[PDB]
Amino acid sequence: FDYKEQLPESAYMHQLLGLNLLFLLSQNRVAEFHTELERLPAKDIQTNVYIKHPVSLEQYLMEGSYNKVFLAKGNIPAESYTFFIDILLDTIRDEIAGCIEKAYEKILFTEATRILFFNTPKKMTDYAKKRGWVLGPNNYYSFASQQQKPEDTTIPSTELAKQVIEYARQLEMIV
Amino acid sequence: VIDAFRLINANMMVLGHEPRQTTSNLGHLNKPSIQALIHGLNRHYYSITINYRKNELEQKMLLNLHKKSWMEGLTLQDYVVKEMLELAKNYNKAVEEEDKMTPEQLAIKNVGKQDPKRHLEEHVDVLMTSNIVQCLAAMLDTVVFK
Repeated sequence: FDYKEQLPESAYMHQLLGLNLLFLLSQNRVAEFHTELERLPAKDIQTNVYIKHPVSLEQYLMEGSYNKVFLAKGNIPAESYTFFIDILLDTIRDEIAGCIEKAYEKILFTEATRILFFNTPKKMTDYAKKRGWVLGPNNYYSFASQQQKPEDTTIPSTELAKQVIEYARQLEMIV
Repeated sequence: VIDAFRLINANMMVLGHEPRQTTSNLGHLNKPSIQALIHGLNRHYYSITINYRKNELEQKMLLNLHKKSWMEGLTLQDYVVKEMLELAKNYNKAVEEEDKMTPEQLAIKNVGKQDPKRHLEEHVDVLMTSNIVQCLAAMLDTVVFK
């Protein structure tokens, strides 16, 4: 941030800004992650391979990191992101959880995300049956009705009648 | 239409018929003035002002028996409503569609010399009251009953 025009180019600075971009994915700051992609437009251009790995990961993330997570994990054995790739493994996305699974789907290993990776072994079971079922809130996935299945009713007409009182009275209130 | 009259004596004619100690009451008496037929036979008589006697509870009972009774005030059931309303709303709107052509004429007209343009067709208040009161039946639908 410091204007410091005299500040020299730093090899540590370029990679760490890229590490920060990966860190934003770890804390799930998606709006910030694009803000960081914006933060270094000249770095992003085409080079800055350290910066490139998180931007490629961002393309994978909107695509769904689960499909390309194996490619992302093996994309660089070491880019100075060795601790950061461990954080990337920590930030493996489990947002695919809102779907039928266990017996109804049985295996979600096809997507290749670490949480749903492995067809049925105890390592898969540990992620799959964590807190009973993955995250653990909601109905058990094995007997889950696809999802929460909340639905809706036309009983709201009485509630809509209450809404009607407020809007209609106002039109009269204006006179 | 009722009016009250008291005769004036011919002997009293030489004297002032009605000396006034109060100007405002004479002014109130002046407001009725005289009727042309009464004027023809006014001589030998003097009109006397008539006012309603004070009415309190008497006014109150008729007042209670006006909107509640003389006018429709069932109140328990005071509140057609959805049967012929659709016909009335369509008919008034149709009259407006023809009537609004006169305002369209005024805006297009240069009207350098002021001319009547049949504006103030209105009916907007009539449509507003009818649609809103019928829409207020929602209170009967879900609140007054269940």
